[PDB]
Amino acid sequence: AAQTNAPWGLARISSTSPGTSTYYYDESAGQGSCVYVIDTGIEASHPEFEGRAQMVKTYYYSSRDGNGHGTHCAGTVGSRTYGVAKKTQLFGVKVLDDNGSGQYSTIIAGMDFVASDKNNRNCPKGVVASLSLGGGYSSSVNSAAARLQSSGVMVAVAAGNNNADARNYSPASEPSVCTVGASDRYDRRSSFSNYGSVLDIFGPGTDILSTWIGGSTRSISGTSMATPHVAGLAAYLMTLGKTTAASACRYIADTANKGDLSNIPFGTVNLLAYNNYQA
Ligand SMILES: [Ca+2]
Ligand SMILES: [O]
Ligand SMILES: [O]
Ligand SMILES: [O]
Ligand SMILES: [O]
Ligand SMILES: [O]
Ligand SMILES: [Te]
Repeated sequence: AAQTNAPWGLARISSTSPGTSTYYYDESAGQGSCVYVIDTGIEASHPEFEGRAQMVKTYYYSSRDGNGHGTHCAGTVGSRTYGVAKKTQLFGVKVLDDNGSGQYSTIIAGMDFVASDKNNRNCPKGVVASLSLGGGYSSSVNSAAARLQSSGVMVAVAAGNNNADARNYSPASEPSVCTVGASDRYDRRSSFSNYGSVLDIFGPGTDILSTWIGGSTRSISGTSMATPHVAGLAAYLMTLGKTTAASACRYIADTANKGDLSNIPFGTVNLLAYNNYQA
């Protein structure tokens, strides 16, 4: 399948070169997979989600996304226009309030919620969780992310936007999950992207167009935007039967575009997420 005039990041993940504008992907499109977006919520009524999104949990007075961030990330996973995996099922877990903030205890509860809740969902092709959030190093946050991964969920987490080593942030620093840095449309490391040995992969993160609340769209930047590209890619590859939740991060690294990014510090992987789709 070909989507013309796609957002640059979608075009990038199906290309061996920067500078193109068509997204190419297998029409299976993540059907039969599930992606949990653990964030500020998802505006499931957005026409871009086509009835494939729903809220499954909140820790606050509403399950509504009163911020937009979670809706944007969900859109990059699985919206019809802005998404990588255009037929996946999207499940929202609101661990962040409408200001984008959340206690680590709530975030941990949300991760253990997903590990159990997947047993209440139909995801025959597999389960992914996208965590576009983080704070300072916490062994308990890392352990929760490790449990979620161990339970059979492909966990993708943001590296963080500190232009620093991700070793000092959580859940970025948990080795067993898929830690995602950000790149721009010219194949530069995004100015704000964290780096370091713990990164597994980069995805598009600067100037990413996606869904927003009030049935709208906008472009924003972050490792938060790179993460759902990788989560969606995992769901897509799992639907194709090419990899599994336990092995998808490694598979994505194996099959990445290699050595093509600039301003990657010595000791950080130079790997850009790539679907290797050939018509
Ligand atoms: Ca890892
Ligand atoms: O974030
Ligand atoms: O962020
Ligand atoms: O972000
Ligand atoms: O973010
Ligand atoms: O982030
Ligand atoms: Te972020």
